[PDB]
Amino acid sequence: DVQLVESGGGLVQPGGSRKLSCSASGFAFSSFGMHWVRQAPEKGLEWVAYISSGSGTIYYADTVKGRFTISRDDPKNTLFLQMTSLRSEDTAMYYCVRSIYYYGSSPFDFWGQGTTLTVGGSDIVMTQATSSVPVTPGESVSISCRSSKSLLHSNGNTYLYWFLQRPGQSPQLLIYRMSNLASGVPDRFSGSGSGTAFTLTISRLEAEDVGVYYCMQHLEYPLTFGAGTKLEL
Amino acid sequence: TLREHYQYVGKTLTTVLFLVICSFIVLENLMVLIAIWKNNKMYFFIGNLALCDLLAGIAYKVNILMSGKKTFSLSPTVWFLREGSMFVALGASTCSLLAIAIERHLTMIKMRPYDANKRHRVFLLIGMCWLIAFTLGALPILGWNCLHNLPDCSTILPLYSKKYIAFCISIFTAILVTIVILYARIYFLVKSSSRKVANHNNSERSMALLRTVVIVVSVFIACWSPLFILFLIDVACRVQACPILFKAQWFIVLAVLNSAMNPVIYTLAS
Amino acid sequence: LDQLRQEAEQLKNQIRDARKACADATLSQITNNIDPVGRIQMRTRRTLRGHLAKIYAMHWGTDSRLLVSASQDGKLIIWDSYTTNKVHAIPLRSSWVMTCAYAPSGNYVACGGLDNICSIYNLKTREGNVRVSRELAGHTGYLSCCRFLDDNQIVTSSGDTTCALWDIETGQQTTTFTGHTGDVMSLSLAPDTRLFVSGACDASAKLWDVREGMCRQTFTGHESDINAICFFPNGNAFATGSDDATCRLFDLRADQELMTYSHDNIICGITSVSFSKSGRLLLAGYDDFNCNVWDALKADRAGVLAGHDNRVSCLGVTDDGMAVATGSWDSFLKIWN
Amino acid sequence: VSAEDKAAAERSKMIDKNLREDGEKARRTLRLLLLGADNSGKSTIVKQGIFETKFQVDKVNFHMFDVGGQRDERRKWIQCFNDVTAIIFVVDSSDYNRLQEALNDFKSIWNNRWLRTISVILFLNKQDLLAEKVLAGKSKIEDYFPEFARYTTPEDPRVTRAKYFIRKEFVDISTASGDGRHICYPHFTCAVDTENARRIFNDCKDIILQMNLKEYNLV
Amino acid sequence: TASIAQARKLVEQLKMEANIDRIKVSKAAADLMAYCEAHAKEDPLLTPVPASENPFR
Amino acid sequence: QVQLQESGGGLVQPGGSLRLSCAASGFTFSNYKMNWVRQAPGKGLEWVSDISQSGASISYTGSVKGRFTISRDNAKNTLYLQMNSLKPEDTAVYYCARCPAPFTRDCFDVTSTTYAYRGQGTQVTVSS
Ligand SMILES: CCCCCCCCCCCCC/C=C/[C@@H](O)[C@@H](N)COP(=O)(O)O
Repeated sequence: DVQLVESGGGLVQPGGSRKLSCSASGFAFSSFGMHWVRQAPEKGLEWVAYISSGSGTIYYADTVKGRFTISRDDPKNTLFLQMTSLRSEDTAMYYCVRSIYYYGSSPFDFWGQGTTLTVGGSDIVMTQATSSVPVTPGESVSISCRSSKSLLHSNGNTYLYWFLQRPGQSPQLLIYRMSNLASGVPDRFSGSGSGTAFTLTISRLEAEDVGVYYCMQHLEYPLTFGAGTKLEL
Repeated sequence: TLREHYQYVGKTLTTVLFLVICSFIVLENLMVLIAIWKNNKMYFFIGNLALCDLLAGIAYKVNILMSGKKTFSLSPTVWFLREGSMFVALGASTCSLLAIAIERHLTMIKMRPYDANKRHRVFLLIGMCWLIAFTLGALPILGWNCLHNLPDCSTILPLYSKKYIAFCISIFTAILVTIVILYARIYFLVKSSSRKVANHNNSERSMALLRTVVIVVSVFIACWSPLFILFLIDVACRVQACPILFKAQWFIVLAVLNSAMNPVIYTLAS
Repeated sequence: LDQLRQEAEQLKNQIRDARKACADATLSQITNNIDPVGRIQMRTRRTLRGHLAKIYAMHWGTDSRLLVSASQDGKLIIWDSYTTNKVHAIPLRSSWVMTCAYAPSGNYVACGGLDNICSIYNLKTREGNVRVSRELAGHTGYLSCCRFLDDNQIVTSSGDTTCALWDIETGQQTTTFTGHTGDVMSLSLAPDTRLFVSGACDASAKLWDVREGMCRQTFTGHESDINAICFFPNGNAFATGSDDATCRLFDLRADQELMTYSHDNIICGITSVSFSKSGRLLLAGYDDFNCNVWDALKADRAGVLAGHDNRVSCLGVTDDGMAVATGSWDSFLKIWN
Repeated sequence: VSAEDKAAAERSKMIDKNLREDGEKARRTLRLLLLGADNSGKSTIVKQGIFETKFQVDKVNFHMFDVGGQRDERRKWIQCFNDVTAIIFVVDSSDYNRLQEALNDFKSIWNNRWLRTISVILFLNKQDLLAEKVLAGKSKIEDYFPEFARYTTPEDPRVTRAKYFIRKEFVDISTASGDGRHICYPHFTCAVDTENARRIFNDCKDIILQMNLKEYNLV
Repeated sequence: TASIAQARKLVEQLKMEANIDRIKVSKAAADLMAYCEAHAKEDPLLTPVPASENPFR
Repeated sequence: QVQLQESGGGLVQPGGSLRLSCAASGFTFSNYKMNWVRQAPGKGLEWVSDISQSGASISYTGSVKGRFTISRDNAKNTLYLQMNSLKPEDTAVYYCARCPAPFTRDCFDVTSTTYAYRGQGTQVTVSS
C-alpha cells in the first residue's frame, strides 16, 4: 500500500514564505531519492528540486535556486520543501516523486496526489510537435518526442521516460527507458527510437488510455519534460 | 658573519667511506619501499620509518657535499636550511620510533584482535611525528639563532644557540624514557597475564624471547647516546676548552649507522 | 544377507566387464594429434571487497553482468561486475552460509547453510527492500548446494544421503532422491533441466532424472570425497573435482571416465570446478590458494591463476564466457578475463 | 559517469558504510565453539538445531555455539568454525570406560588441517565424581590404562594422582603436535562450579594476546 | 532386517543400472572433440577478444 | 571401487593367537593412514590400532597395548594385525578403515556409524 500525501498550501501573498510537507507510508522511505515536481495549470510538468538518499546530493532548478530548500526526515517519514519570497509564477500543483537508483531500477515510480497553490541556456530542450490526436478505440497510435541532444550514453543505455496523466489524476510512469516497460502497465504500450527521436506506440487502444503523454530526459541533471501530447476520443 | 662565528668557536680517507655508507643507507631503505610491493595494509608506521630514513640519507649527503669547502661560500640563511634539514630528518626518525612504540603498546594493552581498524590513530601519530620534526627543524632559522648574541654559540654548530641545542637534548630524554617505559610494560603485561592463564609457554620462549626483542631498543639507545652526550658537554663546556668537538663527524655518522640498523631490526626480522 | 551381497558383487563385476568391453581407446589417444592450446594469461580485471569474512559460494545469473556472493559474515551481497557496485546487501538470520543461487529470471535469490533451511529472498519488491519470500525447511542436515529450475521450483542438496526438489509456492518436497551414502557436496543442472548430477562424500557421482526421481547411473572413479561437479556445455559429459587432488571427466553415453587431470606437484584437493563456453578450459580451484586451467582434451595445464591469499572456495564462469569469477576465503572476489 | 550512475555509486557508498558499521559492531564479540560428548554435560558449564548462548564477563561479550541435530560424520561442517576464538572442549573424567574415546576425539580435533590456529580450552568435568569413585569402590584405572601403575605424583594423594594422570594424558597429545600455533588449557571443573566464565575470559584474553604478539612479529 | 532391506535395495538399483546400453568410448570422444572444435570461435577465453570488446577493461 | 576386504577371523580359545589381513584395492595404498577398529556385540565402535603412511608412527589403544601388533605391506597392498594373547573381552567384529584424505595426519570420522571407506568386517569369538 504505497502512499504519498501532500499538504501545505492555499492563498499566499507575494513575497511571503510557505512550507510543503509530504508524508510517505508503505515503503522504505530512507532508501528512496525524492523529487519535488511542479505542474502549472493548463501547462506541462516542470522539475523543481531533488534530494538524494541520505541527503547526500541536493539539486535545484535554475528558476528556484537560492530560494527553495528541500530536506527530509529519515527517522520519521516526511519530506519538506520550504519556499521564501514567493512570486506570481509559483502558482501550480506540486507532487513528490520517489525514485531509487541502482542497476535496472525504475526511477520516478510513484507520484503523490499533489497540493495546489495560488499566489540556463545549456539544458536539453525537449519538444513534441503534436498537441492533440483524435483517436478511435481499437486502433494503434504513435507519439513522437524529439530531443535537442542525443540521450544515448556510452554505457549503451539511453535515458528517456514516458509518463501518462489521465484527467484529474497524478502522472504515472509508463516506460522508464527507451524501451523498458514499467511494472504494472499492460503489454500494449511500447517504446523505441534512435538517439535523437523517440516514439511511443499503443496497440489496441482502450477507453482508459486517454490523457496527456509526457517525455522526459534523465541524462543531464536539470530534468526537462515535453510539452505533452493529448490523446482524446 | 660565518667566519667570525666559526673563529670565535674555533675551527678523502673519511669522506669516501661516509659517502659509501650513505649510499648503502639510501639503497636499503629504497628496497624497503619496493618490498612493500606486496601490500597487506602497523606497516604504515614502518613505511614512515623508511621514508624518514630516506630523507636522512639524502640530507646527510647534501651536507657532506656542501659543508666541506662551500660553507664559507654559502650565505647564513641557506646554511640554516642545510644544517636544519638534518634535524628535520632525524627528529622525524626518532619521533616515528616513539610512535611505533606507542602503537605496539596500545595494541597489546586491550583485549581485541589487531584487526580493529583504529584508523584515526595511524594518521594522528604519523602527522604529529612530521609536524614536530618540521617545527623543531624550523624554529632556528626564525629564532633562537646566535647571529648577534655572539657569546652563546654551539661549538659543534657555530650558529645554533646553546639554549636550543639543550632543548633538543631535553626532548630526546623525554623520548628515550617514554620508549623504555612502553617496552617495559609490554613485557610486564605478558608477565602478569601469563601466570593467571598459567600456561607452560611462559617461564619459556614466550617471555624469554620478548626480552631480547625489547633489548634491541637498547641497540637503538646505543648510537644516539654519543652524539647527544656531545650535544650536552657543549651546553656545559666553554667555547675554547674541551677539544673533543672537531671529531663530531664520527658521532654524526654513528647516528647514520643507527639509521642503518633501523630497518634491520624492524622489517627484516618480520 | 550373504546371498544379496554376492548378487551385488556379481552385478558390479558384470557392469565393470560391460564397461570395459566398450572402451576401444582413451580420449587422450584420440586427441593426441589435436593442435594444443598456448599458455593462457588472465589478469585480475576487477577486485570486489567488503565481505569481512570467508566467502563460501557465488553465482553469476542469466545475464553476464550481475553477481551474487555469500559469506560467513552474515550478509549476502549482489555485485555489479562492470562497475564494482553493490546493488543489494541482504542480512541473514543465520551467519553459517554454505551456498547461494541466482534465479534464471533474476527475481529471487536462494541461500542455505548449517540451519538446514533454504531461504528464498524476493529482490523486486514494491516496498523497495529485499524480504524473505520463503523458508523451505527439512533435510535434517546442512545444505550444500541450491539450483533454480525456474521461479517456482528449486533443487537442494543436503548433508545427509538425500537431495530434494521443492515447489517454492507450496513449500513441500515434490520429489526426494535417496541413493547416496555420505554427504552430498555439490550439484549441477543439465542445460535442458531434465536431469542433473550429484557428487557425494563417498567417491560417487550419481545422475538423477528430475522427473521420475530415480537414479539413472552412478560413476565411481575417485578415491576420496567429491567437493565439486559441473556439466559439460554439450550436456553429455561432466567433470568432478575430489579431495585426492585430482579432477576427472565422465561421459553419460558410455558410463566411464574419459580423462584424469592431476600432477605430482599437486597434493591438495579441489573445491570448485567450472568449464568454458567452448568446453575446453577446465578451471579448477585448489586448496593451495591457486586455480589451474586444464586443457580438457589433452589433460595439460595451460595456466595458473594465482591471486588469492587463502582457499579458493568458489569459482564460476559467466554464460557469455567473458569472465571467470573466483571467490576465496580471504573475503575477496576476483574477475579474470 | 551519468546522472543515474553517480546515484548508484552513492548508494553503493552507503551500503559500504553500513557494512563497515555492522562488521565493527560484530567484531567486538568473541565466538567460542563448544564440543563434547553426551555424558560430558557440556550443556551446563557456564551459568546462563544450533544452540546459542550469549553471556558477558568484565564488559566482554562471549557467544558460544553448540551444533546439534546433525549427522555423525563431522569432517565437512567442522571447517565452518575456522575463525572462532577458541574451542571449548568438555570431557567427562569420572567415566574411564569412555575416556579413551574422548582422547581420540581430542587428538582428531587437535591435528585437523583447518583447526590448527584455534586453541582448545579443556574442561575435565565431574571432578567430584571422579574423586568419589577413586576413594570408594573397586574401579582402578590400571586395567583401562596400563601406564597408571607406574605413575607418581609430580584431598588424599590418590585423587590428586588420578587427576594429574588424566590431565597429563590429555596434555601429551596437545604437546607433541604443534609448534606454538595453539595451546591447550586444562581445567578441573565440578558440576556446581561458578567460575567457568572467568576461566574462559582469562584464557581468551591470553589466546588473543598471543595472537597479537605473533602478528606483529614481536615473538 | 534393515540391513537386508538396504542390501535388496542396492541389488535392485544395480540391476536397473546394468540394463542400459552404452555407446563406444571412441564415439563419445569424437563427439566431444567435434563440439570443442565447432564452438571454438565463440569462446572469449581460449582466444582473447580485442580490448575494444572487453567489457571489464 | 574403494572396497576393503578383511579375512582371518574365527574361533580361538583364550590365550591363542590370530592374524587379520585387510586387502585394500582401488586406491593408492601408500598415501593414506590405515586404522583397525572393532565393534563389540551390542556396543559402539571402538578404535583399536593406527598406522602411518610408511609405518613411522604407530599408536595403540590402552586396553590392548603391548598385546597386539600392526603392520602395513605396500608391495602387496595389505594391512595386517596380529593378536598374541586373546581374551574373552576381545570378541568383536573387526573393520579395516582408512583416513578420508591423502597426505593427512588426522582421521576424523573413521569410527562413525556409517563410514564410506570401511570394510565389511570379520567376527572373532573367544572361548566359544
Ligand atoms: C626530536 C629531536 C631530535 C634531534 C636530532 C638531532 C640530530 C643531529 C645530527 C647532526 C645534525 C647536524 C649535522 C651537521 C654537521 C656539521 O657540524 C658539519 N656539516 C659542519 O661542517 P663545517 O661547515 O663546520 O666544516
